[PDB]
Amino acid sequence: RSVLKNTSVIDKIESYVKQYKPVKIDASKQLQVIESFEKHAMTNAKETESLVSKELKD
Amino acid sequence: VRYEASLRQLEQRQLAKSVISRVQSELGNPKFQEKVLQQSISEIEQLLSK
Amino acid sequence: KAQPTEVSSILEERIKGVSDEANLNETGRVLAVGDGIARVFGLNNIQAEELVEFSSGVKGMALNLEPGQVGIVLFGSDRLVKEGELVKRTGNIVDVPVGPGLLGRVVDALGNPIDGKGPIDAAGRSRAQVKAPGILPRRSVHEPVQTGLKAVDALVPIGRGQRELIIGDRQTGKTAVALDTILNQKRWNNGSDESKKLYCVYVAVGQKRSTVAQLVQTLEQHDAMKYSIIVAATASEAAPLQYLAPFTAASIGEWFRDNGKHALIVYDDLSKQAVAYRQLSLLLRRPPGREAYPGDVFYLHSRLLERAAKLSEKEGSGSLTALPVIETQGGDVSAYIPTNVISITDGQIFLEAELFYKGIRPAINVGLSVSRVGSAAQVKALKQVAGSLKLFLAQYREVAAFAQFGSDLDASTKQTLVRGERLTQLLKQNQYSPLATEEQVPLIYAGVNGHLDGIELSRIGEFESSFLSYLKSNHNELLTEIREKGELSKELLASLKSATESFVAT
Ligand SMILES: Nc1ncnc2c1ncn2[C@@H]1O[C@H](COP(=O)(O)OP(=O)(O)OP(=O)(O)O)[C@@H](O)[C@H]1O
Repeated sequence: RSVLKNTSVIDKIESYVKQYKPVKIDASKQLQVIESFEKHAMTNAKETESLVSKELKD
Repeated sequence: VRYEASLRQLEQRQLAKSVISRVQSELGNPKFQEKVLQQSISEIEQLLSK
Repeated sequence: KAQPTEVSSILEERIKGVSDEANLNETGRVLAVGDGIARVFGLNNIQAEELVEFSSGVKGMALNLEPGQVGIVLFGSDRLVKEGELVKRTGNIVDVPVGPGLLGRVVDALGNPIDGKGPIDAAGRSRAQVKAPGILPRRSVHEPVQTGLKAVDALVPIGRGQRELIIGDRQTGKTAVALDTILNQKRWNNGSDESKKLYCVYVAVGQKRSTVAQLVQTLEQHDAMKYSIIVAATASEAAPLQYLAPFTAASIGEWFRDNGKHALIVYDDLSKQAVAYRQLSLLLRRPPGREAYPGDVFYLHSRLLERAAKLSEKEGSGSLTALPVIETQGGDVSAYIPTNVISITDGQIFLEAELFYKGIRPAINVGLSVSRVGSAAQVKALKQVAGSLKLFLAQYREVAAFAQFGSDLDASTKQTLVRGERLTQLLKQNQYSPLATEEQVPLIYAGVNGHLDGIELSRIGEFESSFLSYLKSNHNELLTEIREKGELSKELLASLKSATESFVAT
């Protein structure tokens, strides 16, 4: 900022950056749908895991 | 910052053509006469000093 | 505003102060100006190679003295120096401003900056004709100059204080090697240790104005201009400027050499410096030698390149490393000029035109490019995982003309042929992307140990960036190990082999 001797805008866009300093948040919104996908996955997984454990000893 | 450096260059070239204007201002004077006295006293100062 | 007029008025006080002590035990009339050189009567107390100033601003160097008159060569066009003018002598052997304040600036051969960024914050003046350091304050080279190219640090390594030659042909990619090396030194110029920083002085002689303009623009895009020094002697300006400018830049290099720091210099290109020297020796009736370079043109490149080596601990362990560039004529290595730069520098990087015609850029001919004291100063890691690579490319070059017959062969030549083609396509590199040694080790490591052999030949160019991003996202600790240690132990080697075979498997 001390580079520009005729400054006039650096405090303006400085305040513009500090305005948008709470920039924008992300989304860990998935707490309803992702549990459904891991539910189907763990269901099929435990079914297959117990099935092959039975079929090996059979 | 780039535009500031460009504006400094424009100020310097304006004062360069103003230096040309100062050359035109100086060369019409009887400083052409009065300045021979300046060289005279300056040679007095230089050559006496050794 | 008027602030430069303030500064210039202080300089007017200096000029007016200098006018109060101006008594020039020297002045003499210009008898005759001809052949672009001046003969001056008078000046009965001048020195050999003393700087003089004519009455039109064109400076000059007095290079010969005779009983009766003194012969002064010019430093510009002879359009300004008129017959019968006034020749004050400055008082100095030909000197230039040296010191750290030139970093960022673009000067011509006499320290006059032409960037338009004010006067040079000059930490001193130094002679252009400095005697080279003798054989006692020298140490053989033991530190790497990581150029960032793949093939250079694979095959032909550069030590701090090792004068290496970049020889090649016209428009065959000669300047790009030096430019990529300067941009690779950004790895340490941002850092903090002085003894790992490496200042770059690029000395453009004989080139166009606009080429040096684009090169300054390039070194300010990628931010090299906090450590660059451009000495420009562009081909519009007259011949003794080009005869002088690499020497003054070597004085700039010696300033960084004596003061402990390390600095790289690039002469580009000395085949135009010898053009300027044969112009200055064919306008003074000195008779030409072989191919009309005058008989001392070996001595010129000698006394230039010998001001660059590695100082030992007795002088402060500073250094200066030079890359002269030689433009040959059509793949020739046996004209009279390129058989004098080769007989000084410690090796060649022969950028052959035929390989660039096949697009393999940079086009290092491996079987010709060799370095003499490179091997004692490579990074330890590459020397561990490329001790086969020179011999393997020699092996592949053996079967280069044997496979052109199209004859069916055994298994071993097919294996080496596939691995050699993968290595030849592997060493390509785009412009302005030097790879640090921490990333040069795994790519060469994947090349050596046969892991590439299942890949088709066209995927290798994107295999490079894919395997690099695979190591940047996941095995970042291996890259930090190669960065810190600079050496592959057995555990590092096994982890690297696992991390290869992982990404090789898909
Ligand atoms: N790795 C690369 N990527 C892209 N282009 C390249 C690469 N290497 C070289 N070139 C091309 O080579 C051309 C000339 O580069 P360079 O100036 O090094 O050749 P040169 O022989 O040194 O030319 P001159 O001698 O006139 O300086 C450039 O146009 C550039 O596009």
